[PDB]
Order: sequence, then C-alpha cells, then structure tokens
Amino acid sequence: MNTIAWLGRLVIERIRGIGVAALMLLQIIFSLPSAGGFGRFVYQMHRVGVMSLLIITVSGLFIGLVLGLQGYSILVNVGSESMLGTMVSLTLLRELAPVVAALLFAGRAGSALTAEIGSMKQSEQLASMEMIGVDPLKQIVSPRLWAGIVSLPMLTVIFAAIGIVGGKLVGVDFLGVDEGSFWSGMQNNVQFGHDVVNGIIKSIVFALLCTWIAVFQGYACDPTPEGIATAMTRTVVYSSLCVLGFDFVLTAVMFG
Amino acid sequence: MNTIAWLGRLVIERIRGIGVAALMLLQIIFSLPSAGGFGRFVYQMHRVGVMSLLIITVSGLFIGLVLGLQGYSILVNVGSESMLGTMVSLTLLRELAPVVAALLFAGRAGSALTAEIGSMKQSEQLASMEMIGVDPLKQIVSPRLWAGIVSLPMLTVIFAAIGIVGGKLVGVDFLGVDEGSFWSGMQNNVQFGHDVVNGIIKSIVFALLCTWIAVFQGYACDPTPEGIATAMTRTVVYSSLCVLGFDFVLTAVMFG
Amino acid sequence: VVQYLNQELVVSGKIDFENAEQQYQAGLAIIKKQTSFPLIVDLKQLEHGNTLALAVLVQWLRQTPQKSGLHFKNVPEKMLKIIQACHLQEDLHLV
Amino acid sequence: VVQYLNQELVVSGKIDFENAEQQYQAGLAIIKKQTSFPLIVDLKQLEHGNTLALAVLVQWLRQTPQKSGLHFKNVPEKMLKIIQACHLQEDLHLV
Amino acid sequence: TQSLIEVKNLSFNRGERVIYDNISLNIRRGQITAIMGPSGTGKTTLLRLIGGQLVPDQGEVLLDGKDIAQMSRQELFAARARMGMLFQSGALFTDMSVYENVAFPIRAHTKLSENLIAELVALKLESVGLRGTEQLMPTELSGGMNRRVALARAIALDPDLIMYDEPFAGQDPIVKGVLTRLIRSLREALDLTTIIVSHDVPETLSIADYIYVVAEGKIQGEGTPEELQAYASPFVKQFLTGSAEGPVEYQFSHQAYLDNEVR
Amino acid sequence: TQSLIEVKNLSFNRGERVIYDNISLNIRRGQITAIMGPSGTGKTTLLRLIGGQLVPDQGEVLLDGKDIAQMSRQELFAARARMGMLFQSGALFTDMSVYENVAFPIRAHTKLSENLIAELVALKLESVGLRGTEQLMPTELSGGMNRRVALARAIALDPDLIMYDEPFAGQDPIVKGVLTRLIRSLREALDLTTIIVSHDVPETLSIADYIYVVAEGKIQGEGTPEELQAYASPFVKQFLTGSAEGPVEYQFSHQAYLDNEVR
Ligand SMILES: Nc1ncnc2c1ncn2[C@@H]1O[C@H](COP(=O)(O)OP(=O)(O)OP(=O)(O)O)[C@@H](O)[C@H]1O
Ligand SMILES: Nc1ncnc2c1ncn2[C@@H]1O[C@H](COP(=O)(O)OP(=O)(O)OP(=O)(O)O)[C@@H](O)[C@H]1O
Repeated sequence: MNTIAWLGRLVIERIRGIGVAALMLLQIIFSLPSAGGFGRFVYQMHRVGVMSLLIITVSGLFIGLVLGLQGYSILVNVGSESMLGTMVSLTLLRELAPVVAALLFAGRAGSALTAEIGSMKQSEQLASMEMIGVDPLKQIVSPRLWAGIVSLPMLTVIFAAIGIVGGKLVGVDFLGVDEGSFWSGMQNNVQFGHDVVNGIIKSIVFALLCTWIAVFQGYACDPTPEGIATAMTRTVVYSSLCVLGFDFVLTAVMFG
Repeated sequence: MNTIAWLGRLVIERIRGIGVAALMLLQIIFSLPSAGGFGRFVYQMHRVGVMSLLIITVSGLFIGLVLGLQGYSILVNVGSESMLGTMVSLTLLRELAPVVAALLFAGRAGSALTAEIGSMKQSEQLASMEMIGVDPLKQIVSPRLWAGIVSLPMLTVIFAAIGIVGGKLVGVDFLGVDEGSFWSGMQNNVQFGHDVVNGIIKSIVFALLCTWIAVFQGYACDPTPEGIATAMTRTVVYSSLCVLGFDFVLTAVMFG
Repeated sequence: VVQYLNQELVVSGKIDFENAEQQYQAGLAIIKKQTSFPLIVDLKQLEHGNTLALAVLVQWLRQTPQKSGLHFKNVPEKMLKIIQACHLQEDLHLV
Repeated sequence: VVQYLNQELVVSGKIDFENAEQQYQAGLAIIKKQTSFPLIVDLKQLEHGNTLALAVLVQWLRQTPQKSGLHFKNVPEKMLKIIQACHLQEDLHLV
Repeated sequence: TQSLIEVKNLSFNRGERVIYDNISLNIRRGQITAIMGPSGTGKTTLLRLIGGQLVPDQGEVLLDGKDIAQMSRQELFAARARMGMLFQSGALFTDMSVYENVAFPIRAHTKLSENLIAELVALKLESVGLRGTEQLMPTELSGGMNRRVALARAIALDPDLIMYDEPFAGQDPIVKGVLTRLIRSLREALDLTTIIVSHDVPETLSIADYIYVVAEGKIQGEGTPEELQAYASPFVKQFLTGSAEGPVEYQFSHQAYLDNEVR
Repeated sequence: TQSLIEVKNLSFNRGERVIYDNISLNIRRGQITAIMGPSGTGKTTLLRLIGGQLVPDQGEVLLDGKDIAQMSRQELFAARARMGMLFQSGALFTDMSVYENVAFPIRAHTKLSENLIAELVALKLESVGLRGTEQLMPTELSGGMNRRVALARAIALDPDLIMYDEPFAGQDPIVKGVLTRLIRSLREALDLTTIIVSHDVPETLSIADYIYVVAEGKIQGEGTPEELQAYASPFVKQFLTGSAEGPVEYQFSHQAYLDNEVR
C-alpha cells in the first residue's frame, strides 16, 4: 500500500501548491505601483507580446485555410454555401480563436516566462535583489503578469482577423463562391456584442490562467539546472488543461 | 543596414540547421538494430506514451462536451439535429483529433524529450558514453524516436473515442435528442477507410515531425543551463507550426 | 552640512546621501565668482568622508577651467586612503 | 589460457576478457572431484594479471567448502599489489 | 574590539532537518572572520540569516542592540543599507548593463542626480579596476571580470559588513591572486568587516583573523589561527590537514566482505 | 621511458577561433603528466583530441605508431578499451543504478556471464571504497561519493591511460584529501599513465612529474617541477605565483581618469 500512499502524498502537495499561488496573486494586484513601474511594463510588452506576433499571425492563416477547405466540402452536398462565410466566422470568433491562440501562447510566451524567472532563481539574482531592499515580486514578477493579461486579448483579435481573411482566400478566390454573398452572410448572422465581445471576455479569463501559472512555476522552482526544465513542462501542461477546462464552463454560460 | 544583415544571418543558420537534422534522421533509420534494442523501446514507450495518457483522455472529454454543446445551438435553428451525431464525429475524426492531440503531445511529451536529451548533453553523459565506444545515437536517441512515432497514433484514437462518447453525453443525455437517431446518423455518413484511416495517416505524419524536431533540439543544444530552456521553447513553437502547416496540405489531398 | 567661503572654502559637517545635493551646488556657484583659480580647498572639518564626499569633490574640479583650478589640503587621514584606492593622486594636488 | 592439475592446479598463460569464461569453469569442475581441501594454488606462470584474473580466482573460493579451501602461493610480484589495493589479504592465505 | 553581529542560540529547520541546533557567533568589528566546514551544511544559509532574509526559529540576530526581525519596514530598509553581499556565482543582473548594475543600490536607496551617480559608479568601478567598461552587458564579460563587477555593486554604498561567499571557487591562480588582494585592500582602506565562507585551508589560515568551523550544527572549534591548530579537536585536526584518521570515515560499510554474496 | 601519446603539430578551429595553433606534447609511460593554464582555453578539448572524439585539422595523434583517425571502426573500438576518462562533473548515467554504471564498460566491450561481471564490479567498487552501495540510483549519492563512483567506471577495464579532468574543483579538504590519495595509489598499483588537467598550484606541483602550461595556443613552459620554476618564463612566473606583474594585466583600460567625461 505504498503506491496509494505515494499517490495521496502527490495530490496533497499539489493542493497546497495552489494555495501558495493564490496568496502570491493577492500580493501583486493589491498594491499601488512603485515609481518607474510603467517604464518596465512597456518593455515587457515587447518580450511577451511583440515576439509572439509572428507565430500567431502565421498559424492563424493555416487554420483559416483549413476551415474554408473543410466547410466547403460539407456545405456543397447540401448545396447551401451562402452560409460558408457564417460558419467560418462563427467557428473562429466564439470558439477556435479564444482556444487555439491560448494553446500557442502557453508554449511560446507562456513557458518562456518560466525559464526567465526560473533562471533568475537558480543564479541567485532574486535573493541578491532582496538584500538591497527591492522586493522582487513588485520589481520583476509584476511587470510580467500585467504584460500577459494585456498581450493575449490583443492577439486573439489578430488571430481571428487573419483567420477570416485566410478563409476568404480559399473560399472565394480559389474554390469559386460569390464574394458578395460571402460578406453579406456575415452581417446577418454575426452580431458584435454577442459574438466578438464574448470572444474577448473568453480570452481575458484565459490570459489570467496562462500567466499566473507561468509566473508561479518560475518563482517557486527548486534551484537546479534540471529542476528548471521540469517546471517548464509543468506550465505547458497545466495551462492547456485550464484553457480547455474553462472553455466548457464559459461556453455553457455564454451560449446556453 | 545592420538589422537587415542580422536578419539574413538568422535565417541562414536556421536553413543549415535543417540540413543537420535531415542527416541525423538518415543515420537513425538506416541501421539494423543493436542487441538489446527492443528492451529499451518498451521502456521508452512508458515515459512518452503512458505518462501522456492522463492529459489526452481528460482534455479529449472537454472538447467533446464543447462540440456537442455548440453543434446543438446551431442545428436547432434549422431544426435538423439528426445530423448532430454526424458533425460531432466528423469534426473529430478528420480534423480536430489529428490536430489538437498533436498540439498537446508537443507540449507534454514533445518538450520533455528535449529536456531529457538536453540535460544529458550539458552534464557530459553523451560525451562519456562515446569514449566507451557506445554510439549515443543508437543507444539513447533511437529508442526515443521510435517511441514517438508509435505512441501518438495510439493516442489520437483514444482522443477521438473519448471525444465522441463525451459528445454523446451532453447531446443525448442532457439536451435530449434521440439516442437511436444519434448512432444511426453516424453509420450512414461516416465511412471507415475514408475517415478513420485518413485520420490515422494524418497523425503518423504529425508524429514524425513532433518527434524528429523534439529530438534534434535536445541533441544539438549548446551545453548551458539556460541554453537548454531556450531550446525547449524552440521545440514547442516549431512543432505547432509544422502541425498546422502540414494540416492544410494533407486536408487538400485527402478531402479535395 | 554647511560650507563657507571667506577666502578659502572649507567643507564642514558630514556628506552622506541626504545632504549631497545642495552641498554640491552651493559650492558650484562659488567657482564662477572666483577667477584666476586661487580656490584651494582646506577641507579639514570633515569627520566621516565616505567616497561620496570624494564624488562631489571631483565634480567641482570637472567644471573648473583646464583641469586643476584648485588644490586640496589637510586631508582628514582617511580621504586620502580613498584616493590611493581609486589611484587618483596623480590627479589631485594633495601637496 | 590453459591450466592443469597433476596434484596442484597451476594457472598458465594470460587471463583477459576473451579466455575468462572457459578458464573459470574448467577450474570449477576440478574443485568437486577433490575432497578434504588440499587444492592449494601455485599460480606462477601468469604474466599479465589484470584484476580479472583476481575476479575468477575469488569466484573459485566462493563455491568451496565453508569459505576457504584454497591457499595461494608464489604470486607473480603484481597480483598481490592488486590484493592490498582491494584490502583482501586478511582473506587469502598468501603465506 | 566590539562585536557588530552577535548570533545567540538560534535554530533553523527546513522540514524535519536540523541546521544549526545551538550556535553562538561573534563578528568583531574591523576584523576578517572566516566560516569553514564541509559542503552540504548550511554555510551560505548562515549568511542569509545574518543578512536577514530567512527567519530564525529559536533565536535572535543582534545588530548593535536591535534584533533584525523586530525592525520595522523602514528600519530594515535602513539597516540593509549597511550590508553587502558577494554571492557564490557573482549574481549579476543579466538583463541590464554594467553601469545599471552598480547604480542599482544607489537608485534604490538614495535620491541623487545623474551627474553624481555617474561619477560614483566611475569611482566604484575604478577601485576594482574596471573603469573602461561601463556600457556592455554582462555577457562578453569574462569569468574573471564577472566577480569583480559584483564586488563593485556590493560595495557601492560603503557598508560596514560585506560577506564574501566563496570568492575563489575553481578559479585560475592569477584571478585568485587578484581577488585575494582586493579583499585585503578594500577592507583596510574603508574600515569594513568581512566574512569569508570558503573551504580552502592555505589562504583561509593566512587571510582570516578568527575562524569558526561548523560541521553538523555546532562549532567544532574557534579562535585565532595560532590556537586553532594548537587546540586541534579530532574533527578540526582532520579538516585542516585532510587526513585519513578521525570521525569521518573512508569506507562506506565495514561488513568484512565475504559476508556479502554477489547474487 | 617511452611516450604513449605523441601529439605532433595539430590545429583545432571552432569557427574563426584559434585553439592550439601549433603544439607538440609527449605523454611518457607510467608518469603523471599535468596540463595547466587559464580558464577558457581548450584544456578539456585537449583531452577529447587525445581521446579521439573531436577531430584535428592539421596534425596527428600518435598512439604507438598508429594515428587515431586512420583506425578502422573495429580498431578504434579496440583502442578505446585502453582509455579511461573521469570528467569535470562526474558524468554518471542518472537513469540507471550504480551497479549498472560500473558494468557499462564491461558489457559494451566483453561478453561474460553475470557471476563474473557482478564479481568484477564488486572488486572495482571495493578498490575505490564503496563496496556496500551497489543498488541505489545516483541521486541520494553525496557529492563526495559521486566522483568516486565515476572513477570506478573509468577504471573498470584496467586501461593504461586515465585522464582526470579537474578532480577537485571546489571540494572540501577531506574529499580533496581522499581523491589525492586514490590518484597516487591506483596509478602505482596498476601501472597507469595519468593526465591531470587542473588549476591548483599546491597539489599540481606536488603530484605531477611533468607539467605543460598552455596559455593561448602554445606552450609557455614545460619540464619537471624543479626546472619549471627555475626556467620561469614571464608568463609562467606570474601563473605559478599569482603576482600582479607580467603580460596579463590588472586594469581594463588606461586613460588616467580625466580623459573620460561621464555624460
Ligand atoms: N530551496 C531549497 N529547498 C529545500 N532545501 C534546500 C533548498 N536550498 C538548500 N537546501 C538544503 O539546505 C542545505 C543548505 O546548505 P547550502 O547548500 O545552502 O550551503 P552550501 O553547501 O555551503 O552552499 P554553497 O556551497 O553555495 O555556499 C543544503 O543541504 C540543501 O540541501
Ligand atoms: N559546444 C560549443 N560550441 C561552440 N564553442 C564551444 C563549445 N564548447 C566550448 N566552446 C568554446 O571552446 C573553448 C573550449 O574551452 P573549454 O571550456 O572546453 O575548456 P575549459 O574552460 O578548460 O573547460 P573545463 O573548465 O570544463 O575543463 C571555450 O572557450 C568555449 O567557449
């Protein structure tokens, strides 16, 4: 009965690991900012956001070419493909662009923060910063958290806009559907406040979880060159489970 | 004109980097196996495959609950939801289960191999193994490559089976559609050799790219405790671009 | 804390991290009313010279014409120990 | 390579990594035809004893009565240097 | 000579593990105090308990009457202006330049203009001997210049307590020869009070003036390096010489041998 | 005494960078040969060029007539049975046990039964002094026992060339004292030929018999440790003493201190 004793010991440490990461979040956001805190947030928007711009724009095109090619092969048997422009822009705006653009943000810019704060912990830069008197949560961690909550909802819109334009390329200009019935099928069925705004609120709840996890794993490492790399797979797995987990809860509320 | 000169120097090293990874693949697969090579492949199927079983089975359920809840909200306006069991099992079998189950394999078991072969390179276990005479490509790398090509197509089937069963739960037993017209809508429209086999061949081309990249990045590191962690984000990004890139090429051939 | 001129500016009190911004500039205005560089310093009332007191002292020499419009005298047995540590006594007329 | 018997088994030739599997077992059958343990070894034709020759030698002592039936004699100036390195000459009757 | 830091009977437990059961230290002013011992014990956690980052559990840290933990957040921020720390690997801030590293303790505590900060950094980087490098990042910095910059950062406020933590751990005899003079020189010209944690018996007997040797949670011996070798306890005598006789053993297990059967 | 390895005028370039422009070494049989120098140069790449893993570009590596690179794949696999290598960090195989570490060079080369391999590992782990540990993984192994296991793995075939690579880099004086006896003992009882790459002048002058000092691509000095200090070149004299005068400098740049304006 050791394996059941080891298994129960595993999920007790993972439960108290949540409670440390909850108390770490209440110390960051319940504080008025220190002098100079906006100059570092603009710089941390460059590392997290702007470097992630190339992967999202390219991969957003490749889903749009697939959604236009799969939606045409199904809607041609029933002979109604004036709804092609609807189902492409309805799959992206409420479902795929909130979800897939959080599965690529957890990889590229999610795990990179855990390496960045993690390598500062093994090389004692975090411990050296505290003896000077500077608190490392306000100095290092907090400009990285606020640059994650802002930079992902700005990236699902670029994912959704490039995905529709890419879906317009293979649907209208390669397979040969009508251009005017493509766009006029959108404005009838796709509202703004029910679909585009509910695709943004779905990504703010996703941007909080892919950043609060990816910061806590790099702050509570164990300082070891092979203990860092084991916490970069702990933050890609835990982000992809909370994205798909809060997907169903937010879909049932918004579209139920 | 330095930034243009630095940008051209970046993509020349990334082109040469492909040619090293191509010559590394021709040395692994063009060799008859050494004595004892099957005993390590069964063990490496445990690390790559069996440890990845929990994330895929849980996340496969959460997509099925979403596909049943979104497909019902659209198909109830046109009043034809005897096609609910078709479009759920047609979205998974040819499109989502080959693609999403490769975006979670690149994170969990893809990047873990790059940490595993990467930490053997900085701590000189690979250099020490060669002076004994044992070739580290045949000894260490090659049981990890063949355990990646096998373990992913066994995992998209478990992803697709749990996704349909989960979609049957929220469609039939919670929203209240007919159970008999759910299943009989499947056997009419979903063939085996055109849909289930073409969803498996799509994942063998995906399992080759998410493993040959994730092995080469951990073999050609630069030995440095913060040079390993920069090559674990190089292998999640490059896998997610080749999954979505070879998606459109394989979809256009199979369903064009 | 305070410094006087008379004919020879003498620095008195302590120079440490919350009096070094007015004490640097009160001496800076003194230099431009005094031509043909007789402004030799007889700093001797210092008691806790701690390398910031050297930092404001070199910065007075930076504005001075040429690069030595002054001379320092009667060092408080400890400021010159700082000077050899920074290898600066080829650059300050300490004699 | 070869070892005889007569009345005292003598090990001759070289013992290194491609003759140590038959040479261990050819001596192992010798022990069970010889009772009341007079099987004292006079190994002296060895020329390149390289710690594997000690490894087959202790393994003959393992499958013997009690734990000691063989006594070793006339060591080739080098095998005993191996023995003190492994601190084994409280365990081998080298005298 | 008066004591600056008086550690008095503390205990630190990182989870059913004893580090420093009961121990009392004295850090005399103006005097180089070394702390030696076997690797794995809490040597560099003792510098963090002196510096006041980790918390004691059954004792006090005495900085001239005042406890460290009883200080307010505006006195502890003032007491940390009187301390320096050169870490094990030279913990520089890699995301910012050399001039920003040295000016980081000045801009965090004191409020000065740029024409005085850029002079003070040019005097701190001069006293180490690295005046020409003020613009490059701490990569393309050699390993011998990495620790010398981090010495200038820890000294950039003129404290009275600078704690080196293995300043020569696997370095060239040239770079070891440069650093052993700067510990002598900068202490003597600035009235510092150094603490050297190290395990290197030749220099540590010839650079220190009072040596503590901690082994498993208590002191094995103390005193000036004359009487440390004259009052040689059976653990200190093996430590300073590297002998094969004493309380720490060579062999793993003493089960004869023939008592194991390799099956 | 005859030479075992004769390095004769090679060059190694890792991409417009010169390591070992022109250099000739002699490794005499049965004799401890040390290689010292400043950190950053190709010291541990010289052991890989001797051992035949990296390739030379303009020279040869002579192992008793035969070049290393001209060997076939069935002679180079046979020549590597005559070489050992103890690396910088004790490169153990963490995914397998201690008994599997020591038996790894035996099972890769020779074909023996289990009752002889498990005896040979019990004799190799005894000669180091770790006979009771044969079943645990190389974590829960202390740092002092980590390098001692990796010495038993490199010696488990009785070679005639074992190349230590900084065997005491930041270790306790006890663990340094154990390892400096095993280099003396195991060499003398097995007729080895050791190579110690290190930078620690006290032991390396008193454990070696022929010292090469390489600085930027050539030899700065060689010979027995009597005449190394008697024929002291101006770079070797600064290296062995750690002085402040010679061809390697203290200051970074020389501009007085007024030719810079801190703007
Ligand atoms: N983050 C941590 N979590 C749990 N235990 C730790 C942690 N850091 C250190 N320890 C343990 O506490 C002990 C403290 O010893 P420490 O390594 O700090 O001193 P040291 O070996 O002298 O360090 P250094 O050699 O860097 O000066 C070690 O045995 C270590 O195993
Ligand atoms: N994988 C690599 N790619 C490019 N350059 C390298 C690589 N490995 C080492 N180098 C460079 O080649 C030189 C070889 O020196 P190396 O570090 O091997 O010797 P060393 O400093 O004595 O090592 P050690 O201290 O571990 O014995 C170093 O200056 C290093 O910068």
